[PDB]
Amino acid sequence: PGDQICIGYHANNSTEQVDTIMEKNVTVTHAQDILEKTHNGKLCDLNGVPLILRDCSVAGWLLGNPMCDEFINVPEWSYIVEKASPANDLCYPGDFNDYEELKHLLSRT
Amino acid sequence: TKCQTPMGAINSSMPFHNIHPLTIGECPKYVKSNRLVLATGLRNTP
Amino acid sequence: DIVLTQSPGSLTVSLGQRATISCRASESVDNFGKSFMHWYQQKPGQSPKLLIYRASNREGIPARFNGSGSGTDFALTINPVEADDVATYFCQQSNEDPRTFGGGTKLE
Amino acid sequence: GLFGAIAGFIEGGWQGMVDGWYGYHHSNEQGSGYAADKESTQKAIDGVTNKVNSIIDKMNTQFEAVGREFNNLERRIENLNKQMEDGFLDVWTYNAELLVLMENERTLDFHDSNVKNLYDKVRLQLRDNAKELGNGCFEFYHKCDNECMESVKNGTYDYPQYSEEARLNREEI
Amino acid sequence: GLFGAIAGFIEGGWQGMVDGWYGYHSNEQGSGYAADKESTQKAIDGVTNKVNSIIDKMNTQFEAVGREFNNLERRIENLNKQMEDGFLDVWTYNAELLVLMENERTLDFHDSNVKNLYDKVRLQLRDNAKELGNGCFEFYHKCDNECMESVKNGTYDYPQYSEEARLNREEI
Amino acid sequence: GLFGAIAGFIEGGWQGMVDGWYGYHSNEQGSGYAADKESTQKAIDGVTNKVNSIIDKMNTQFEAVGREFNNLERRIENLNKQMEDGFLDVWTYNAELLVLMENERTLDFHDSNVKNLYDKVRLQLRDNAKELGNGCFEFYHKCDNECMESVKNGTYDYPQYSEEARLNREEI
Ligand SMILES: *[C@@H]1O[C@H](CO)[C@@H](O[C@@H]2O[C@H](CO)[C@@H](O[C@@H]3O[C@H](CO)[C@@H](O)[C@H](O)[C@@H]3O)[C@H](O)[C@H]2NC(C)=O)[C@H](O)[C@H]1NC(C)=O
Repeated sequence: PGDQICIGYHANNSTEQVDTIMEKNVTVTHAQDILEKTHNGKLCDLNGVPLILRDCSVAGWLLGNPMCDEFINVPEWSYIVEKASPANDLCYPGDFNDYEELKHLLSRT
Repeated sequence: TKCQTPMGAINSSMPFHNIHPLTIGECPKYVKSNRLVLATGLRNTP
Repeated sequence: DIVLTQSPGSLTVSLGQRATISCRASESVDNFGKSFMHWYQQKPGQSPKLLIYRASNREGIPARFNGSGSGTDFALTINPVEADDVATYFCQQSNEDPRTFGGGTKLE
Repeated sequence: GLFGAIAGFIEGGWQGMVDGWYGYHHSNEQGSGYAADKESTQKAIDGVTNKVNSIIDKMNTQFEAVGREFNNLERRIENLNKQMEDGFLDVWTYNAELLVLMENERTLDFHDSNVKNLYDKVRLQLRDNAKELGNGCFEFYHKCDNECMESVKNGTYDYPQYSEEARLNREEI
Repeated sequence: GLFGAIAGFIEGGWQGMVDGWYGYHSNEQGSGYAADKESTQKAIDGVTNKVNSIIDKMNTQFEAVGREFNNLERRIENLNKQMEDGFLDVWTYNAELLVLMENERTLDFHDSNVKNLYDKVRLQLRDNAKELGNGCFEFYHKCDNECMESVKNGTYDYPQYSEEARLNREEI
Repeated sequence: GLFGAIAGFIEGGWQGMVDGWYGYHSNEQGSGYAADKESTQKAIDGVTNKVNSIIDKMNTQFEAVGREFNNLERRIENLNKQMEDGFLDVWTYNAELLVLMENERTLDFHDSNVKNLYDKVRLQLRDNAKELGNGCFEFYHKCDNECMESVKNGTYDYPQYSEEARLNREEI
């Protein structure tokens, strides 16, 4: 019978859910995802600049394993990529002293 | 890419990622979550 | 198109001196903070050779080659000039397709 | 929620109001319609936006893992290094997860509070010139044309102007 | 507290209500306590999820490991110790603070549930009852046990009692 | 703010009240400001304990130690640096965030104390006064200085003024 005014709040067709301390899966009108979960599954160039060792190890590269001729004169790199257990390491068996300390120096280069 | 990981490169503006901890370049901060979503709107009614 | 114009066209320099070849880009070739210019050497009678990438860093290239410049103009400096430096030198930009080269500069 | 408005004494939101988060539905002789309270909506937008931006800001000095290599006789510092990296990764994951959970809860209650304040803003203006229906609606004891509706919405209700015609309508009731 | 109800406008709790946290009467048929099952269960669910969430967030906590070092490894020994104490101190802070913060919110949460319950009744009764101002509403009409039950389960028929209420207000 | 009082329905603070944070009159005997000592002291205690609790929770914070390493200890040097910066960054976050979070709660805490104070008076006065809607209640009866003092210390005798109030309401 009489004029009226109502206070109320927004609602929509959103299905986005959100979590809190007291409650889980709370459907909400608007939410922001802040976690990136996808990558291109590829090794790529970094800002127009990597040295990919393929089947060579850093030792093999620096000492000059004949099976590592690809890297006789390598250009500037952004980062370096090495396989877990490269085949072409020290072709003649032996040791590389303070090798890890040498890889570290590389990583600053 | 502007951000690289041993599993692949990242093209994102998210502040967080869960791809791999060891990255190089301008990267989101790595975290072990499967999900990080902030409520911005309000509780929706069914 | 980013028109690249090298100067001078031909340069004769005394042995053991300094060759100074210039490059000038119509628009800049210079974002991400780096210059995307490259210098190439074509010794007579054979394919071109890579000297400098992104305008300043040498590719097995002797230090006699000084890559310098930023933005719209650059310069390849050969000093000291040796005997086996007779060639035509090219600058080429990668900042923006279509990849464009300089006219080229012949050194005597 | 914490303040009793959203899903509280106002049982439900309006699909119909679309130009904002909080607002009014009026109903007079000239006709009915939804309208958003621009002021309280903008305040909330600013608050939530600053909140989101503050959360992302506080995280710029977060830990960044670095590749480091060790040999077979460096297993101890290898493990120390791993524990250190996982250590910080676990801390910062907790910090991000918890911060989001905590501020989400505050955000929902923030909206609840903005609504309850909006209702109170109208109520404190209308006083005895209208009846609290108890569902977010006030039934007027006088004639409220569109311009009158607009005065309630922008906080310029002239209570005494309608005071007499309201009082008379209350008393035949 | 934050919402003015618990130890506020309702000055004191009832030893007498024992089947819940929040609840309610006094008519001709007699008086008695009763818990609001709905608001109580909501609070129980909220607090229980809260407790379970706190314990959950702590599963990826630091775990100290025994490590041994010799007389010429004093530096990394100390580094290792600082690292362990470092994380132990961080996680102790995190547990202590989380408990302090959520305790405060929990007390105010109860305060809020109560204030909402009071408002739930108030918004139903309107002018059909008088706000005594202590958590009690004095009715302007007859409220039998079934009427009491309608207020408690949110099905109060305001207009049904509207007339007998209005008449009782006006001889006053 | 969260509770609608400070910069809300009470639009502005009083430069004039100086002996406290929250407080109150205008009658025939004259007008003046006065602080509610009780609610003010409660807030002072709350904020002071809060400040002291924040400073207390930080006593087990990380403390960096000078450590030296040689050219063939670059790895543990770097590990040590990352560890130190690591904790320094964590504790800086913890201090910054704690301050930001508790600041927000503090402002809303004051808002809540005010809204409670207003409600304390409102629930006493009931229909013996009119809610102006700006933090002020216009009385339906004569309130001398002693009456003003009863409202301020929570001893308002509602029924004593009930009749003269009711009569003044009804000629209106
Ligand atoms: C919010 O709701 C979602 C959707 O229900 C929840 O995720 C779902 O969780 C259930 C377990 O309760 C998952 O079921 C699982 O599926 C695997 C598939 O291999 C199977 O082994 C079993 O059937 C197992 O129970 C379901 O897959 C999953 N759905 C999605 C889309 O992830 C989630 O748990 C809820 N969040 C909270 C906080 O409760």
